[PDB]
Amino acid sequence: WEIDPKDLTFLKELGTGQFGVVKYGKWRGQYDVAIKMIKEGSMSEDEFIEEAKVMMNLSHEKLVQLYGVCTKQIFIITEYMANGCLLNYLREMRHRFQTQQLLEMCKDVCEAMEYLESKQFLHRDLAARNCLVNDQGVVKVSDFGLSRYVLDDEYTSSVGSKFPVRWSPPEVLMYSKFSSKSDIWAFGVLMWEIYSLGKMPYERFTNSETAEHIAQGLRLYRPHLASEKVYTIMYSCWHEKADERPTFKILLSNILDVMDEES
Ligand SMILES: O=C(Nc1cccc([C@@H]2CN(c3ncnc4[nH]ccc34)CCN2CCO)c1)Nc1c(F)cccc1N1CCCC1
Repeated sequence: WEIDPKDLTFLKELGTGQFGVVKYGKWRGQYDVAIKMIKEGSMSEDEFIEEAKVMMNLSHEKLVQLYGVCTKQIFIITEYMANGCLLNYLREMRHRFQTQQLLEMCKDVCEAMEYLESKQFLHRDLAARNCLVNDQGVVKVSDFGLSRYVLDDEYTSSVGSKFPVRWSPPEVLMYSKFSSKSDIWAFGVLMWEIYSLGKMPYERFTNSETAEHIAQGLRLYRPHLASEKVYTIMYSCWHEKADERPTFKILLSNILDVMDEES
């Protein structure tokens, strides 16, 4: 798990956020890595460190690979994803995506989430902004579980000003009821983000208005590029009743069937 920071060569900035700075680098002169440099005071680092052991055993081809941690200082060393943030990827209209490509990004994500669900592991913050894209156009799930160590309460509480209201089911917004089925809800919103080419969910609403809308039964409506069958899959994620929402196993079966049918 422990990486010697001396084996790292820093090369380029990839991205900055509230919790850290990610740089493109090499490990022992040769191997491409992303180095996540945690900002001092953003993170419950000693809690994270014990968690990093269960995370070092999470391994799936659609899950951004954790390589290790540098904890004698603090850095997280992960798989480098050359096409970067999925949300930015979706907004680049130059890709001129076929709907078959969009459905494949949904499947990549669903495969990752099916694996996490198999391990009773919650993402807790599934959204396009937390997916990455590799050099072969493969989507992988990133930053799964890490919100649990974020010290800023504007990010972590449901009433917080940086909480992911637009990816949260009513039982989360009302009661803080987090479950496999809040990830299923989030996944539905993600499929919407993909098929909308990276529009903000509830584009015309505030987070306050989104929460009021969701509570009354308002839903995201069908993106132009989504077929009726694709829309049926994303909408199935948004049942008012958590126990009426599919598993990730059932969602992956649904996506595969539409891939075969071509909806
Ligand atoms: O701060 C992060 N991650 C982070 C920070 C900065 C940048 C990036 C990615 C980095 N980018 C990458 N480009 C290419 N290969 C890559 N591999 C890994 C990241 C990456 C290029 C795109 N960037 C997006 C910005 O444009 C991510 N995680 C995090 C944490 F350390 C501590 C606590 C919580 C969190 N989670 C909680 C929920 C969300 C964050």
